[PDB]
Amino acid sequence: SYTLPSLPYAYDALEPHFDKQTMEIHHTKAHQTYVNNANAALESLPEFANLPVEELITKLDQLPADKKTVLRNNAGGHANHSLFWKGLKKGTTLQGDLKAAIERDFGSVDNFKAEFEKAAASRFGSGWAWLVLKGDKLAVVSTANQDSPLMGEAISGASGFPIMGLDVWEHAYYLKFQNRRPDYIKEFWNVVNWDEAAARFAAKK
Amino acid sequence: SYTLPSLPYAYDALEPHFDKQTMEIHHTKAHQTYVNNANAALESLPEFANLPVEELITKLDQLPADKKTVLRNNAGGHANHSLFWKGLKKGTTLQGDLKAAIERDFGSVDNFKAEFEKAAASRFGSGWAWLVLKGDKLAVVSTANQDSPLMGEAISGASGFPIMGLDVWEHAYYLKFQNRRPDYIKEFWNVVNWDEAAARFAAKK
Ligand SMILES: [Mn+2]
Ligand SMILES: [Mn+2]
Repeated sequence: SYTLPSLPYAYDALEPHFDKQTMEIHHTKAHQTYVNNANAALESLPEFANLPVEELITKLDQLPADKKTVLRNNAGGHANHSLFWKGLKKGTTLQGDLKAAIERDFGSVDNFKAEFEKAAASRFGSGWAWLVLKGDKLAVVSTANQDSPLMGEAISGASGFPIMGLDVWEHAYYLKFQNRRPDYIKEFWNVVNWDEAAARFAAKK
Repeated sequence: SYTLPSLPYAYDALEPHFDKQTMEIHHTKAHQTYVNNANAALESLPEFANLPVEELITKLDQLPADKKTVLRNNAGGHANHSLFWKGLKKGTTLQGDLKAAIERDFGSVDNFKAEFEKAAASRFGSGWAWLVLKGDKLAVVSTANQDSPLMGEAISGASGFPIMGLDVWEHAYYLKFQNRRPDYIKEFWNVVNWDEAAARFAAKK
């Protein structure tokens, strides 16, 4: 069974960018629900229940028809939020190989940011914006609801290894930013954990 | 060009069921944006910019490929919310032909409510839950994002004439109910305008 991971920081560790109230509800209520639903759906599937969540979502097409959607949504929700919590932290600085790779594939850090912000703002409805590694090149993509690039293009309409991502579901920014998603996206740059991003870039797996 | 319709009541007229703050933001910010974006896209389509919004969304396939999506989302958003505001009011009572039709197609008012709540709660991500009239029969369906049954099955995955609907985007209930969509759905029964629903049922068009 999957366990709801604890946050690696206080619920107000991201202030004044991301509000403490949202962090708490988002983690203990929203993420918790995805974990519960995912575990309930895996109760009778011992074969898949043992796999890590990141791997399970790469094998959705191998699940019984009546289990595919529930797990896509909830196991997806669990995987995405787990990555999200670890991808946040104040005080980091983009540098090293990751920075070089970004300037290489986007021309500059500013171009990249503009491209990322555009993808995040243009995702209509619920979804996520991602910086993925497709082989040797970095790219910005977005997915709907709780889909992940790890699920493959046939399912999510996107592919690649997630380096970092931004949750654009309204529950992630409505309490503080209301309808102003652009303001939320701007604040994100202040809390994106570049150290974690660099680590994932180095691992590539 | 479309214009934000004025609400048929004060922003606090639905208290203590739907909060005043959300009503105000939902109307003056969210709905306003759909209206603004739909007008921006229609500036270049004189032959469509004159059609009533409910009619425009039935002709999405006749639009230029690069306009279909933007109008589907924004004209859809405008049509759905316009219907939503008129479908809310305290103090009404389900009765007459509509009530008979519901008991006829659902067995009872309670079965109908249970079915509606299930559709509204099971819509993953952003969307709407609807009570539609199709083939002389009433049915409960749901759509994603700002899609409407009026758009047709090929586009929205649903069809029929909307009698009443419930907005299940998180911006419609997060401030007061947070993650508890079920509680929000329950409060809805206290503010659904049965008079308007009956009127639409009688019109059938
Ligand atoms: Mn989330
Ligand atoms: Mn809405």
